[PDB]
Amino acid sequence: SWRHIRAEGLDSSYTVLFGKAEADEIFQELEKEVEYFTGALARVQVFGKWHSVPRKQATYGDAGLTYTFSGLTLSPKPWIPVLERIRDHVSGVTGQTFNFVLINRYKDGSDHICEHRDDERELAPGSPIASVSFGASRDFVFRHKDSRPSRRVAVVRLPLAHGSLLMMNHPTNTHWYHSLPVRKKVLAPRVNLTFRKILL
DNA sequence: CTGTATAACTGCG
DNA sequence: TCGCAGTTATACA
Repeated sequence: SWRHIRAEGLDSSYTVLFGKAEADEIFQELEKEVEYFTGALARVQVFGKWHSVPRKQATYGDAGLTYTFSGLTLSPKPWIPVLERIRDHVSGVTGQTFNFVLINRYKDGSDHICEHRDDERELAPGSPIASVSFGASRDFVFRHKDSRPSRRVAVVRLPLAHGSLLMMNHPTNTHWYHSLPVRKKVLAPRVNLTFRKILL
């Protein structure tokens, strides 16, 4: 059972992959195993200013690949068992293959990500992005680029739950921005995995 | 009267 | 507490 998220230029799908017990166990393993970037590899350039990201970021994937956004180039660490497990299961459910994962960890509600598109050149054309979430439920927001205005297109708000999958299909990242806004009342951490296909 | 894009912040309301 | 506007210790097209 998928919840289909559809608006003008919006093709996305939402389902729960794992029940609480399995998702807790996976979350616990991710906390133990995932190594996040620090220092120089945790700073981005936006509107002429360099900033430390208000979260932690990690990349894992096939060797030779890189991911660049906002003046920050992230190189992938080799795959680890917990990530291959999540990847293989997602690939089974969707029929899609992934060679890269960007991991975002929001320690609480003050950690967030500003709105953006996954529009980078090293992303394979038309390829989906698989967004898997563990830990605290957080509100995810889809916003149309012509509404931020020429178009009065309504915003799409959606909670991403523990053990859930959000499939972001083409042309979502062409027309729609997304963000995880600050939620002050959230005190627990959240780990999000966006599986991607990267051009060699 | 008129270039677009901008993964973050501040300065508001 | 939340959300919007503007923005540029800029970079193109």
